[PDB]
Amino acid sequence: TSLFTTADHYHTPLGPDGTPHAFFEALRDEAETTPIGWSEAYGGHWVVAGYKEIQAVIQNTKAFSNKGVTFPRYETGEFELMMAGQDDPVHKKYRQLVAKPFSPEATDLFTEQLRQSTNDLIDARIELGEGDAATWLANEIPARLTAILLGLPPEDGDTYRRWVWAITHVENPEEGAEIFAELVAHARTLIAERRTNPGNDIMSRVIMSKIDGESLSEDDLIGFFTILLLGGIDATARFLSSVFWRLAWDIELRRRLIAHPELIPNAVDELLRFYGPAMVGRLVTQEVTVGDITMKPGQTAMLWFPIASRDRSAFDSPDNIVIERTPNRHLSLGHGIHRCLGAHLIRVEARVAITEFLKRIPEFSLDPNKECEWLMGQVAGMLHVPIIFPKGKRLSE
Ligand code: HEM
Repeated sequence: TSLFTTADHYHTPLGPDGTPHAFFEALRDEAETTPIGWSEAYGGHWVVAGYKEIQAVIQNTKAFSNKGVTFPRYETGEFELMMAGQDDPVHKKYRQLVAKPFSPEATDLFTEQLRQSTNDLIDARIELGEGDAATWLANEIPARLTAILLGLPPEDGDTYRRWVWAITHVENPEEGAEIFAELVAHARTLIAERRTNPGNDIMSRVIMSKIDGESLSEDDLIGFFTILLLGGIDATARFLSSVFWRLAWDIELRRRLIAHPELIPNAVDELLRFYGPAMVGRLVTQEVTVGDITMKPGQTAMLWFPIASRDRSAFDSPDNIVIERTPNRHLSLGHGIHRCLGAHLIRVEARVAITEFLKRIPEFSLDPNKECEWLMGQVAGMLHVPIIFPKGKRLSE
């Protein structure tokens, strides 16, 4: 039988370590024979697993549209996902609006603020000898930075996370769509505020932008607010969560990063290749053949980046975290026109989070009396990472 037949990104079998990795490795093995397979989940769709097959699809925008970027579609009411859910020429026009603020140069001005914030966060529990690395640190670092970027209150991470939960999971329609509406209500308030009292944040910038000389509609602005809050907060928190979990038990990886801080940027890349949370969809717009498979219009193809990132044709020793790996052309941040807008930013956030955490708490391990939990979906990673460590001292407060 085939692992593709029941492949489902929201229901990936977990191995004894609590991750979907044993399954990903088995699927990677089958993909060497069958790089694309049909899954009966979600009414029938294609699962693209080979690295070259994903390349092939992602590069063919004529036949594979981003109208199917999320599948099943994320709950955003009547709003489309800004940039992510569009094809050119529309997609390019909107992305040029936010390209500067997201340029490495524009985000790098937050680097030291990130370091300080990460250290202030660690201070909150270093004296306690225990904490859930995901909720205490991984969820907070990107949520607080994203907040500041969008001109939102850094302290309300919990309300933002609830909106994301609704958008990506919450199985009850009414629920998910009603909570997404709460995000919309808040966006509208924020937009009206910035309209009169502009700031230096990204929302203020797009609010004052124009396409074809005309100002953006409130719907377009809510669209930007949404995709940026989701991007900045979801995958980033699940990726950092998975990295803290890995460093909690992998004493070998951990000691090397402490001994060779200079290898951290490279390691972050390798860790992005191994724990990349994302899987993305494409809507088929015309008959197209990729490998042995011919897809039909209206069908959906899911790009299983985690499998391709383990393709022996593209990576030597794919199942090992080789921190000195270079070049590392993983597909965790996409490729082509939809590349992740937040690529440099997640790299800096991880670099900073890892560096300061290991500097502050070099010794720690998973809590033997509390459970870890892995969230599945289009953005997958550890949701809870209870750890313990010797009690330490705050830097401030
Ligand atoms: C671990 C962190 C992250 C991962 C693994 C990730 C992954 C991705 C992937 C796979 C794409 C391309 C989707 C496609 O091919 O259609 C993408 C798109 C996008 N990401 Fe990220 N992302 C992450 C963090 C971020 C951050 C920090 C932001 C917040 C600004 C962000 C903003 C976006 C945007 C706006 C797009 C749409 C790009 C376009 O369609 O042109 N991402 N991301």
